Order: sequence, then C-alpha cells, then structure tokens
Amino acid sequence: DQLRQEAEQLKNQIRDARKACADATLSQITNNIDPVRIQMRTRRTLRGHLAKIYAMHWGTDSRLLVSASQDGKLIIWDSYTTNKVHAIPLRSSWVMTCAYAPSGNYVACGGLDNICSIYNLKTREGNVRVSRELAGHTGYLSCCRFLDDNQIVTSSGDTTCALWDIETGQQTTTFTGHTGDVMSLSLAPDTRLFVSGACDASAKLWDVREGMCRQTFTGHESDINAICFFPNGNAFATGSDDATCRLFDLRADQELMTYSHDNIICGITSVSFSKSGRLLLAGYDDFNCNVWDALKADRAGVLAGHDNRVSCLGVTDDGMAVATGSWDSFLKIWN
Amino acid sequence: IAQARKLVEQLKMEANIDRIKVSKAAADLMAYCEAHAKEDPLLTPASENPFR
Amino acid sequence: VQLVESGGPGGSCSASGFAFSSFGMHWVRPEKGLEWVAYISSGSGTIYYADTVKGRTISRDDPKNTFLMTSLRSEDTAMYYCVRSIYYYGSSPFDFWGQGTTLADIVMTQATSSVPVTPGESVSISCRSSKSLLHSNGNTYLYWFLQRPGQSPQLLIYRMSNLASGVPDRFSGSGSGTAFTLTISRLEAEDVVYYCMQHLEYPLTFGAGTKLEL
Amino acid sequence: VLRILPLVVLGVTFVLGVLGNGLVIWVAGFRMTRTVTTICYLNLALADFSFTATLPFLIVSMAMGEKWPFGWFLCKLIHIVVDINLFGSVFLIGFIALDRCICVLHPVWAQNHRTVSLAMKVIVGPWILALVLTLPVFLFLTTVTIPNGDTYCTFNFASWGTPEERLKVAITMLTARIIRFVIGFSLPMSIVAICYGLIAAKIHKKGMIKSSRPLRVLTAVVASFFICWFPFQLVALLGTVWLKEMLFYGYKIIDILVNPTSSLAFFNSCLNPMLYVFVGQDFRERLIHSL
Amino acid sequence: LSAEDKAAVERSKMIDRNLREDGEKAAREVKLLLLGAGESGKSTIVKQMKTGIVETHFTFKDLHFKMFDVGGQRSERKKWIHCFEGVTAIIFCVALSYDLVMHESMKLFDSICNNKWFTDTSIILFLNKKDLFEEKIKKSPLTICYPEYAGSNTYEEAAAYIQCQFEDLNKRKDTKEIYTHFTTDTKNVQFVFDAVTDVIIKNNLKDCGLF
Ligand SMILES: CCCCCCCCCCCCCCCCCCCC(=O)N[C@@H](CO)[C@H](O)CCCCCCCCCCCCCCC
Repeated sequence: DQLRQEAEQLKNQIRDARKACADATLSQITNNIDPVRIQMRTRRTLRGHLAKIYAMHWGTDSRLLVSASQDGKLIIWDSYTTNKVHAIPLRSSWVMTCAYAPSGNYVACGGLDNICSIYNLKTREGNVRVSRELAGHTGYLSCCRFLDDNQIVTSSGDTTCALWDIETGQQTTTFTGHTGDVMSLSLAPDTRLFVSGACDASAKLWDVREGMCRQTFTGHESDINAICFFPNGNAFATGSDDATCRLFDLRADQELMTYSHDNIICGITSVSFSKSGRLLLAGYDDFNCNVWDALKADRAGVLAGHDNRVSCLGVTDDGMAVATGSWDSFLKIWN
Repeated sequence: IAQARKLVEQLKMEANIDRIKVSKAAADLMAYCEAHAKEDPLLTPASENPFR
Repeated sequence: VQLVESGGPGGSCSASGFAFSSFGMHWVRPEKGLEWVAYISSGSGTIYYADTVKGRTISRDDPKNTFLMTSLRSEDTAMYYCVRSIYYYGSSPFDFWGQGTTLADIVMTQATSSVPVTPGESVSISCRSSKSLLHSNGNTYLYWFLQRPGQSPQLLIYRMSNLASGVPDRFSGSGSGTAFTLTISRLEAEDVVYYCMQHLEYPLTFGAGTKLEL
Repeated sequence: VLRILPLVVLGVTFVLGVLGNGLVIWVAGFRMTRTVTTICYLNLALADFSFTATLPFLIVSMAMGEKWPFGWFLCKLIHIVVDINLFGSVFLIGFIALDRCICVLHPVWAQNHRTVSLAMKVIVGPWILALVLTLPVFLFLTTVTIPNGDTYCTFNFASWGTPEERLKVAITMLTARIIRFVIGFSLPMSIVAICYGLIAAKIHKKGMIKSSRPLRVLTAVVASFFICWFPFQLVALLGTVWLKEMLFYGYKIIDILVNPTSSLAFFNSCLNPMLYVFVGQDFRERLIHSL
Repeated sequence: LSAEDKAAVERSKMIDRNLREDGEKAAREVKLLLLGAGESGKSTIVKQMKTGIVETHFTFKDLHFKMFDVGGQRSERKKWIHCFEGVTAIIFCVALSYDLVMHESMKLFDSICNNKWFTDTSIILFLNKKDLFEEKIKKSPLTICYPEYAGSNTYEEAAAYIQCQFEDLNKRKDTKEIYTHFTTDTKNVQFVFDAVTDVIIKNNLKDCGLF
C-alpha cells in the first residue's frame, strides 16, 4: 500500500544519496599508479585428498593450514615440510566451509548438514575431537569465521547469518536482512564488523555488537559466491557467478572498481587479498585461479596449476604464500 | 503488512548513515596499500623464502 | 595422561587416558642420575636403543595400548621411567613422564649442582652441552625437566623456549648455542633437581642435574 | 625383402614404442590420478618401453649380420632386458584382459575388491614370472667367439665340456625353452581371446552396444595381439620341434624367416599404447590438456 | 636433514596411509542422489529400503548403496547441486496422481536431466502413486494437464503417455539412460540395483576404452 510507495521513495533516497558522493572512480584516481605481472609458482603440492576440495583456511602462525574436502576429511597440514599434522574425519562429508581459529586451538567446519562443527586441536590426548556442534540453522553453511576462541559467525542459504557463543552453544545474534542465499562471509580485523555476500546479488556489512544490519550494497547481476575484507577493515571485494568481481567501500557505501575480462565467462568461488591489500586473488571455476591489482583493476597473474575448478584460496597473515584448493583434490602453495 | 513495515524500518535505519566522498575512501585505500606494501612478500619476494 | 607400569640376578606401560596409537614412547633410566634406555615411534617404524645397552627389547601393542632387556648388567641397576612423545609441528615431546619403576655422542655438563635457594627469590640453572643443539630448521632442542623429591619428573620448557601445559607462567628457559639456562622468577614451595635433555641425536643423554636445596 | 623389411619394421616399432610408451608414462604415469586401470597401463608401458629401449641393440645386431659388435656385458644385459620385458608385455596384455573381463562380467566384485593396493600387489606377479622364465637366459648365455673371430652372440654350454653330455644338455635345454610358445602365446592369446569374447557377449546380450566403438576396439585388440605375435610362435614352435634337422643338416626356410616374424612380433610393443591407453577418451583429453 | 622431523614425516606417512585406506572403502559405496517435487513419494521409496541433508545407506547383493536426500533444503538448488557431481545415479520421484498443477515435476526433470552437472549421470525415474493414478484417471480426464493428448483412458495408456513425455524430456540421448519404473512394489530396490550395475559396467567400459 502506502508502504510500497514509501519503500520506493526510501530506495530512491538511498540511490540519490549514493550517487551524490561519487567524487571519482578508481580509473582516474589510480591512473597514476604502477601495476604490480606477478607469477607465483607451486612450491609445495599437498596431496592426500581423494575428492573435491571446497574449503581451506590459513593458520595465524602462517605455518599450518586446514583443508576441508568431500572426503569427509579436514586435514591440518604443515605448509613447509608438507608432512600432514592432523586428519580429522568429518561426520558429514558434504562440507562447504572451514576456518582456523586465531589461537590455533580450534578449527571450524560445516556444510550441507548446516551444523557448524568446532573441533578442538590442542588437547591432552593426542587425537583431535569435536568441541561443539552449533545447530539451529535452516540453510546450508557457506562460511565460518572465528572472532575469538568463543565466538564464531556462520552464514547459510537460510537467508540468515548468525553470531554464536561456542560455550553455551546457542545462537546469540541473528543477522536476517537478506532475501536470497548468503554464500560468503568475512570478518574485519577489528572483529567488530563483518561482510556477507549473498545470492541476492547484494552484499551486506553487519554489526556483531548491536545485532542489526548496517549497510546493503547492490552492484551485481546474479549470485555472489565470495567476499573478503581489504585488510584495512573498511573495504571489501567480492565475486559473483556473473564472472565479475566488484570492490566496495563500507564508508563510501558505493561500488568502486570492477574486475572482469570479456574472455572469461566462468564463475567465481573464492576471493582473498594479499597482506598489503594490493593483490586481489580470486578463484575462478575455469580450472585456474586469477590474480589482479585491485587498485589498478588490471589482470596481473594466473595460478593455472589445476585440472578442475579452483574452489578455495587463502593468504597467510605473514603474507608470504597463497594456498589454493581446487576440485582436482590437490592443495597447492604458491610463493 | 508486517513484513513491509520491517523492510521499511530496515531501509530507514540505513538512510541516515554518514558517507564520505569516494575520493577520500579511495585515498585511504591507496594509502593503506602504498604505505604498507613494502613488507608484502607476494608483491616483492622472500629472498630466502621458507618454501624453498 | 596416566602411565603406570610394573616390573622388578644374572639373567632378566599400561597406558590409559590418551590416544596411545598415535604417540611415541621411550624409556629412561640409582639415586645418582638419569639416562636414556630405548625409543619407538608411532606405528613401530623407527626404533633406537641406547648405545650403552644396544641390542639387549622395546616393543609396543596399540590395541592393547601398552612392553619391556636380557642381561643384568651392573649399570642396569636403576629406576626406569616411562614417557610419551608425539612428534608433529608445535607439539611438546616428552610431555608426560610416568611414575616409573625400580630395578662419541653429545653429552651435557652442568657441574652447578647444590645451589641453595630461598623462597621469593629468583633462581637460574645452567646447562652446558658438548656441541651446538640447533638443527637447521630453527629449533633448539632442550627439555627442562624438574624432578620434585619423591615424584616423577615433569616437563617445564620443551624445545628450550616453549612452555608446556600446567606449568605456571613463572618458569622460563633460554640460552643458545651450547650453554643453556632455566629461570624461575617467583619461587614457591612446590618448586624444590633439574635435568637437561638433548634430542638432536638418537642417544638421549641428560646431564648430571642441579639440586636446589630448600 | 625378407632381409631388409624386418630391419625397417623393427626400427619403426622401436621409435613408435619409445614415443608412445613415453607418452603413457608421462600422461597416465604422472599427470593422471592413480587407479587400477592406470596401474596396469603404466606397468605395460614400462615393460614395452624397456623392451623398445633394448630394441636398437637388437636391430644393430641383426643388421651387422647376426653379430654382436657390442661388448659381452652389453649383449648380455640387452638380451636379459629383451627376455624380461617381452614376457612382461605379453603377460601384462593378458593381465589387462583379465582385469577388463573381471570389471565387466563381475562389476559388483570389481567395485568391492579392486583397489589400487591390490593392483600394485598383484601387478608384480607377471614380473616375477618373467624373471623365473628369463633366468635360463642369464644362466646359459655367454659371448661365443667364432673360429674366424666373428664372435657371434648365441647360447653355449661349455660351462657344463664332455661333447656327449654337453650336446645332450644343449639339445634338451634348447627344446625346453616350448616355453616361448606354451607360456608366451598359448596363455596370453587364450586369456585375451576368451576374456574379450566374454565381455563382447556380455555387452551384447545385456544390450547397450550403442555406437560402433565397442565391437571395433574390442576386436582390434585381439587382432593386434594375434596378427602380430602368431607368426613368431609358429616359426619358433617349428624350430623348437625341428631343432635336430636345423642344427645338423641345414629346413633353412624356418631360419630364413625368423627376422621378418621377429619384426612383426616386436611391432606389438609399439602398437600397444595406441590400443589400450589412447583409445580411452579421458586419457586423450588429459594428454591434450597436458601438452 | 632431520632430528625429530624424521619422526614427524613418520606421522605424516601414517595418516597418509590411513587416508588412502579410507578412500579405498570410501570409493567402494555407490553414491546416489534422490530428488523430487515433494509430493512425490521420495519419502515412500526411502521408507521401503531393505535438519539438512539426509543420509541413507543400504545393501543389496554385496553392493553398498548410499542415497543422499536433499529435499529438506528449501534453498537455491543451483548452489548445492554441483556437490553431487560423482553420483552414479539420480533417483527421481514424480507423482502421477493434479492437486495444484505435476507440471512443476516436469519442469524439475528438465532442470535435473539437462543440468550441466549430470550429463553422464543416469537418472532412475520413478512414477509413484500408480494405484491412485489408475483409480483417479477414470474420474478426471488426462487433458486437464495434458491438453495435447489424453488417448485411451485406461492406466496402461495414459501412464504410457506420461512416461513417453518424461523420456522425451531427455535433452541428451547418447549417454543418459532413464531407467524408468513404477511404484507396494517390492521389486524396487532390485530395479535400482540393476540400473546401478548397468551404470557401473558402462563406466568400466568407458575408462577401459571400449566406449
Ligand atoms: C669350443 C667350441 C665352442 C662352440 C663352437 C661352435 C659350436 C658348434 C656350432 C653350434 C652353433 C652355435 C655356435 C655357432 C656360432 C653362430 C653360428 C650360427 C649359430 C646359429 O645357428 N644360431 C641360431 C640358432 O642357434 C640363432 O642365432 C639362435 C638364436 C637364439 C635362439 C632363439 C631362437 C630365435 C629367437 C629370437 C628371439 C629370442 C628372444 C625372445 C624369446 C621369447
């Protein structure tokens, strides 16, 4: 009724306000910036997965890395010696995400079973066992990310995100503003805000404290699969099944730069930044990964070392590597 | 309906947010890149990297 | 986390509470000192015996989660000790020392025994080794064990810098090259001899030990 | 002809085998996931590759007038390699036929109990049998110097010298080595024919013979194992049953044709990759994407 | 070289052997999807077997089947359907018996059969509620959903046309074989076993080169 007219008026107000701030685009501003053509190479192959690899996450020490694959396997590796450290047997092989806690004590996993399993690594007994099972989520998990050793946020195709309390096991904040399926998720360094890109073609910056959505961006034509924070905390880039990546600034609330090429018509599955927020690394599903200069919006490198879709990728906190896990069942560390 | 009112409030809260001109935001973006990429290995390697 | 074993002239570890099948196992040897006995790893792949008693036997069973010599040599009259050590990145080998029972290569010299120490004061214990204890990977190998009187040894500082679980944060160890040290800041009554350990080579020599009188 | 065509066929087999076997051990060897079928193809490629690497020595020996210009150790090693790997190929052909027959006829079992571990623990059986059947090649071969100094490369029994007993042991141990045929043609040809006819019958009766692919490549393999091994196992069979009349009198037809049928027999080694590995579409795509 | 990293590579090789052993018994159970509109008795077929994704495993003639039911997920299908790339077969359920539209099921089949993740994966179609369909078609013409043709109004005729249409939804005919069926049907799991054995034989012939 009148609200529909009111809703349209509010949307028009938002659009006009957004258009007002557009002082300039990254093209003109960054024209006076030197492009990075980096070409990493396989320094280690991490074999031992017998099925598709969807998830990886880098440990905080830039030394260990965890990989979740359809083999019902969550392998904790050693990036240098390649000697596998742990092999956690997941009780639900349909995993779509994993996360390595900042303190290294815990590791996250989750997937079509829409149960966020928090596994405990450092225990008196040698084995690695599951600590908590975060349930009550009517979609499928897509990305878990630890805030501390007791708080984790999980996004699902349940049109909802959630901040939990691993101690009590009960969802303590529900983030429900979207209208499609939330496919990605990433935490700001402050661990006070986080972004989630959904199948609505929209991304959203939320507020873990207040318990309420803060900003919604719409710059894409189809499902979003990846989103990751620019390490300064107030920007984030994202990738969509429409073969395009876009950069957003949370304070500017607008779209800033686009990353696409005419030849590529494939999809995107993971996006991560460099340590300095200069290299935008994105895992396309044309059987290889891509590397851009986010600021200059120019193609700068290809990680073509797989025979299947490059699903997940991550960059160490030390910044001295990048690990890509594709559907070829092989992790690959590049430097 | 109630869902319409909830959506109206959800857009209303986002209406009054403060914003800055994209020049300043892009300036911050490239500042954080240039003044912090002297250490980034994937840009300029890691003369003796631990992945040798 | 619970190792109890049983045993005793002329002729000749019921582990519980942890995943034995993925842990290495040793043995360690009179009211004088301690020295290495044998070794085994997960899966019974690599077995090192002690040079002094080479070829005279260590053997494990994982489903049983537990066995151990042939000649009653004079030096064999001692108190043998049972330890576990899982070897992966960032682990704490020799973490748990069992109670134990009764019955060339790098060596460490201390010669600093019998240092009298009072509560509340800070104390330091030295440790000199023959060669350098630093593999090329960056790890310095020294496992500062404390032997409280009438009790099994305990790990304080594994790999010569890291601190093991349960140890209060007052303990700390350092020292590079060959000469090492262990430091206690605010000594307490339950901190009354200290034993070094090398791990670069197969023979796990210890060193004499420095008793702290209180 | 009958003195030049064998050399040309042997050389063509050598070069084609080297190339194809290298392709199989480089694409199916390294650049493909390890499975039972890949194990069998890689082992067969390795067998044929060792054989075709030994092949230039054989072609030089034949061209130089049935001689051995190379050293005694070189000739001994090359004949050991040929004897081990020719049997390796002719046995791994039968092994792959058995694998395909047990995968098609009995698929439930071939899924429940056919893993890479079993494949690697049984694939060395043919190699062990090849070693057993090639021991009488290392044991009773040495360089023999001709009175004219030609120093040909044949068998000898001087290490075992009484001409009566020496010649008796010579004849008996040369007519014992029937084996080239009974366990070099009868077993492998029988296995290939029976197993592949069985799978053709099974995939006809059950239906699902959609295109003209199956009945083509399933008879091409039997034909390429028969029309390229049978003349050797007829000439050598005859020789092994006419040893007397060829060693005392000079039936010169049989010896007059050993080189042609030898070239035809060796052509199978070069043909095998183009018949077991390149046929599969997945391998073709993997090779195309590899290089 | 190695001091205790020599004991770390030992742990690595031990758990690598454990992974390989698990994969041997992981690639031993035949994986099998299950889909449907929701009114179709996929619940019925899983009930007759000798939140989130539902797992069901069973045995028949020493072949371990593992069925995956996902209809409990009311999310975007184009995001979790690619995870089931390696499934040997897809059991599809369509209810022959017009409560709302049936056309939705036909649209679903086109979205599963012609889906790019299932070009070589066979679909075991299942027309359920055969008894109700027979007792229903007399009371209501088949034209209400099939204006084009209703034909003879006996079950052996109308169901023949529905089956013919569903086969005709095959956007590709070279690879996929739609082992259709009807289902108290006690010989059902045997039919799934025959179809899966046929698919396994076809795959073995494919990677053996004979296809
Ligand atoms: C002190 C006195 C010392 C002795 C003095 C001389 C002894 C008296 C005369 C004896 C003659 C021998 C010595 C003469 C020297 C050579 C002259 C011609 C000899 C001659 O006719 N040689 C024929 C037959 O012997 C031919 O070269 C034999 C080849 C090997 C058998 C295999 C059959 C072919 C199969 C080919 C592939 C096999 C490998 C694949 C296995 C699957």
